Amino acid sequence: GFELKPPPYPLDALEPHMSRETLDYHWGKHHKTYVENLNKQIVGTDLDGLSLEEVVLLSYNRGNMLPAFNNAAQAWNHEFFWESIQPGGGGKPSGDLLRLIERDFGSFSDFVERFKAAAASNFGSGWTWLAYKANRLDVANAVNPLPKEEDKKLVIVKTPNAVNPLVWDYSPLLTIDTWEHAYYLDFENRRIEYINTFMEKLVSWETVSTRLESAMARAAQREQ
Amino acid sequence: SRHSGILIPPGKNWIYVQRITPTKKKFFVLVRPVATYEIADSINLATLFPKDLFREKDNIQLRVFNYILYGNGKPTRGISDTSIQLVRTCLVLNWVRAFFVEVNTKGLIRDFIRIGL
Amino acid sequence: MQTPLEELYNVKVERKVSQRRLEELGVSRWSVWKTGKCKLPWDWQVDQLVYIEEGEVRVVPEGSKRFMQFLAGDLVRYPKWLEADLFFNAPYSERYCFKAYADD
Amino acid sequence: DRFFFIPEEVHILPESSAIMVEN
Amino acid sequence: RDGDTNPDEIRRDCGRPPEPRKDPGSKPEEEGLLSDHPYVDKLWQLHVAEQMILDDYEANPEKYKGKKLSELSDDEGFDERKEIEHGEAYYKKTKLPKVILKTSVKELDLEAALIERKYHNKLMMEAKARGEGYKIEKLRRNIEMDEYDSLHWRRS
Amino acid sequence: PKNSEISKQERMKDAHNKSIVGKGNVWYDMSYDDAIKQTIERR
Ligand SMILES: [Fe+3]
Repeated sequence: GFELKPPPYPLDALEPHMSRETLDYHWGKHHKTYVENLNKQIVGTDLDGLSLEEVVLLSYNRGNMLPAFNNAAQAWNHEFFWESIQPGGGGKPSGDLLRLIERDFGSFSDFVERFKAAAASNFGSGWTWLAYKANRLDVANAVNPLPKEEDKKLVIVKTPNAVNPLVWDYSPLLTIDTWEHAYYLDFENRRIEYINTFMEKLVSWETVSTRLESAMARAAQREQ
Repeated sequence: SRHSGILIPPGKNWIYVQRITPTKKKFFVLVRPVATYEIADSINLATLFPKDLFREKDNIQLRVFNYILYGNGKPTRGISDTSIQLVRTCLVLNWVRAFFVEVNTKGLIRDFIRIGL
Repeated sequence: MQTPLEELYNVKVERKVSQRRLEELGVSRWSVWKTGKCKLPWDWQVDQLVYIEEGEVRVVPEGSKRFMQFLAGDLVRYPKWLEADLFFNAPYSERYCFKAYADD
Repeated sequence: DRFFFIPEEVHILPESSAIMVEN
Repeated sequence: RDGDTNPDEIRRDCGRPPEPRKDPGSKPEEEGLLSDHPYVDKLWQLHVAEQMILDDYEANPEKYKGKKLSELSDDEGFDERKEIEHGEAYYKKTKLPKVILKTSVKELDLEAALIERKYHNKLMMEAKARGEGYKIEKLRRNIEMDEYDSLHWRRS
Repeated sequence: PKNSEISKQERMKDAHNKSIVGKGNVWYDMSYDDAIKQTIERR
């Protein structure tokens, strides 16, 4: 039985980027409903006890999604989204995160413009993700005997509805909720303004860097 | 003991002891190393194929079959100036046509065996 | 027939593509696929952008008695579900970008 | 993964043969 | 019309559905990736042609006197439009099929192959002088096939 | 059926195999990739 945890920041701390009304409705009316529906579904099933990542990967079922996939995936993506935003967010990252962003995108401006374009071009409800390419396919002859250390890079991907990169065995690092419920009470249809405000005020580079290091650790532990 | 033949494993060859009684009241002992011949469980078929970096899944598959030409206890006969083969390792094609492949260059001729599905 | 194969099979051709579009697509940061005189039977179960800088490729769709002539300097987007036959009569090298749904 | 081979020169001769070696 | 020789072109000129076929029943992402580059067969043929030319040169060196190897000429009649001719041959009282793979010398890197062979022969002589044997793991053409297969597997 | 096409092919291969190996018993079978693997470690 999963539970809904509060965001790690006060509901009034995200102004003027995200109004308190939007925050409380998004959290306690969308995420709360998704979590409670998932808990209702998973009563008495095999799903009990497994962690949320295992829940999402089990409910994906290699494409023919089980009925519980929607609620679990939405809950996981909402949990991810809250952890990626802080009042002191925005600016630029540093260190290995910045060297990887430079290697995979040339310059920071190139990366942020590509991310803004992807977030704006996501048609309909969905998410835009930045993830670490540490995927392994469920087929033989999928192993590269001569890795070049570049195949495990950072890529920008867009997903509709509740799809998240972990279904492809990717490691999510940063997300922006392009679902209209995330910003309609604040920005209405002005999605470009919402994306710019998110990127320049809410991006917590510390959490992104920690997730990048966690993905590196997972890749290393999969190496041996 | 009264057993006709007792085999003693080595403590470099297996020691086989057999008792022969020319008469009822006399007997002796014979000691003979036998073969101690171990076959390579694998043959370096990298005089077979170059061991490419990538190999796809194939319906066909090859297996190294260990054979023994002579049965357990069956005698072996060898004619003069001709040896005896005792293993004759074989490869089994399990999953097929076959035709020659001849590459030529300015009259230089060489044929190949092509076994495909 | 009257209709050329490109219109029938929905193949985008951007011959003599300018530098602006090339740098917008990020072609310079794509991988290089090489081939000589060969013949690749392929079915495009996914979209794929292809830029040809050296070499020539003649594309023959499954069953067609005609071909689409692509030279160097052309940007070609092979559509999903296309069942064509790639032909090369010379050393060839191209830059690619496999595209999923939406994206670009 | 182990086989043995005892060397024994076995001869088969007719009853009408002459044997130059004693038992 | 008379120019309509492909049913797919016809059904795409109008709005008609494609010709159906039996469902294979095998999912497309569960199948294994493909890493056999179609150009390797040409690479294999060029490799064996170069090896046989080198072996003939080592067997009979006096022919290649007064002419640069890179300036070799083909026989009068070598056609590039009949590079593959099907045939049949008898072998052990069996008429097994045979395919003749024609090959010129222009498309072969004779100098590199000769230098590589001399590297082996010199090192084989050194190994022979040391009372040892040297076995080559793979040649340059094998590395070329491996890298082309790496490209194809990357594609997959 | 003994006159079936498979039966004709089935007995033909046994004659082809018997002239190669004979009456001996299969010691054991090992995969081709195992032949690639073990002897490289040996050499
Ligand atoms: Fe949401």
